[PDB]
Amino acid sequence: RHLIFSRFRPISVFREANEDESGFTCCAFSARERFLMLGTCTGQLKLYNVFSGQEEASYNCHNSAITHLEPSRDGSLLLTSATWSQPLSALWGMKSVFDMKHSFTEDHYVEFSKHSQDRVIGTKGDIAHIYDIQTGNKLLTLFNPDLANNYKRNCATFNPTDDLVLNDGVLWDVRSAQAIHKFDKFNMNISGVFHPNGLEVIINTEIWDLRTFHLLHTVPALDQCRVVFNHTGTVMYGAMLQSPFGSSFRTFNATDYKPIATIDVKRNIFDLCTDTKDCYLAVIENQGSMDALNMDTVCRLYEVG
Amino acid sequence: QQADSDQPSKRPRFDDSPRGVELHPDYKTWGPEQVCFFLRRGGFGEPALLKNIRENKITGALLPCLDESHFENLGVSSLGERKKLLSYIQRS
Amino acid sequence: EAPEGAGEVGLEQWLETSLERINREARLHFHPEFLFRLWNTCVEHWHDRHQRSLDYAKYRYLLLMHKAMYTHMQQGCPC
Ligand SMILES: [Zn+2]
Repeated sequence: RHLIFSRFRPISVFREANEDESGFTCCAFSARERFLMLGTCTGQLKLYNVFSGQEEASYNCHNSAITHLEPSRDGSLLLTSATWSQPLSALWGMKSVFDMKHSFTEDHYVEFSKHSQDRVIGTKGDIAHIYDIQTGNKLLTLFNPDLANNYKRNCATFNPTDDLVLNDGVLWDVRSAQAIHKFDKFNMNISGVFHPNGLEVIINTEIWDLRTFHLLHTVPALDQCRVVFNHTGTVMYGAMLQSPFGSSFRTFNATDYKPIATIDVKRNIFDLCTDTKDCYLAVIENQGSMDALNMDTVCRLYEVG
Repeated sequence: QQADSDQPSKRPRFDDSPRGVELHPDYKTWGPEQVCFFLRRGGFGEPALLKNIRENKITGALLPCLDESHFENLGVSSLGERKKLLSYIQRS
Repeated sequence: EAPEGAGEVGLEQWLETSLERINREARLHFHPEFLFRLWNTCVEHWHDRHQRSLDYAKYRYLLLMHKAMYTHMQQGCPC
C-alpha cells in the first residue's frame, strides 16, 4: 500500500537444527502458509512451523543448493529447482508421502502455470519447455535463434491468463506457438516478468506496455533486482544480486513504480517471500564471507502490519 | 521412494568431531595456494611458514630458485625439516 | 506434512562423492583463483588450528563451496 510497507518488524529467526552453520538458500510459504518451506545449500528442503518456529520436516531433494520453490495452490504438488546437478528441477507430491512425481532434468528454473496450475514451464538456458503436470509430457517447446537474446538469468513465465509466455525477452502466443514480440536488450541478466495486473511487462529496469509494446517506465532501482509482488500486487519487493547479494531490499508501488521505502538489514539477502494475507515477510539473510570461513545463512521473519 | 542422490543420516558438528581429495596438478602457473597445498602434501605447514606466503613471494614459477635459508625469513624454524623440504621441491 | 522415506545412507562415500563432484563442476567456473585457498584455509582452520576431524573440515569446505556454486549459478554464466 503506502505506509504499512515502509516498516517491517523482526520477530523470529529460523536456523537449521543440526548444523554448525545454517545454509538456507531459498524460501517459500506453505500452500496454506502454516509452514515455511526452506531449501538449503546441500539440496535438502526443511519445513518449519511459521508460528512456533519449530522444524516440522526435512526432505532430501537435490545434489545442489535449492534455488527455487513453488508449491501448488492445490497443496498437492511442489516444484523445486537446484543449482548445478541433474535433475536440475523436480515436481513432488505433498499428498500423504513426499515422493517425486516428475523430473525436469536440465531445466534450471521451473514454474507453474497461473490459471489453475495444470501445466508447468521450465527453462533450459535460452529455451523454454511446457509440460503437463499429470502425465509429465512435454506439451510444447518455445525457442527462436533469430529472436534469442540469451539472458544469463532467463526465466520463462506465464501471464496471469497463460495465453502468453515471456521467454528470453521474447513474447510468445502459447496456442499459436509463435513469437509475438521481441523486447530488445538493455541488460545481460534479468529476463523480465509479467505484472500481476496483466497490463505491463517488467523487464529489469524497463516497464513496457503489454498492449502497445511502448516503454511506460524506467526504474533504475530495479537494476539486477528480483521482484516479488504481494498477492494483491499493490507493492513490489526488489532484491539485488550482482558478496554480490545486496544487504537491503526495496518496496515499490505496483501502480506507478515509485519507491515506498528502502530497508537495510545489515545482512546478505539471498531470497525473500511474503504471504497472501501480506502479514509476514520471510528473508534469507547471510553473514560473513569465504575468507571468514563463515557463510551462516539463516531465515529471519518480519511482520508487516 | 528416495532419488538416492540424497542424502545422509545427520551431520558433523565441531563439538563432536575431533581427529582422498584429488585436486589440481602440473605445474608452473601455480598460485601461492597451489604451493601451500603442495607443501602440506609433504608434511610441512607449519602455519608459521605459510602464515605469509600470502605474499612476499612466490609463483608456481619461484619454486626451484627459492633457496634454502630464504626459508629463514619466512618461518620454518629447524635446520632438518628445512633439509628435505629443500629436497622436497625437486624430482621434476 | 508428508514424511518418508529411506534416506538412510551416506556421510562416508556421500562426503567423498559430494566433495568430488562439486570440485569437478567448480573447476568449470573460476579462474586464478585457485580453489585451494578455500580448501587450504579450511584444513588450516578447523582441522589444524582447532584440531578437529578432517572429515569435518572437508564438510565445512563442502558447505562453503555449495554456497559458492549457488552464488555463481544464480549470478549466471555465459556457458
Ligand atoms: Zn560459470
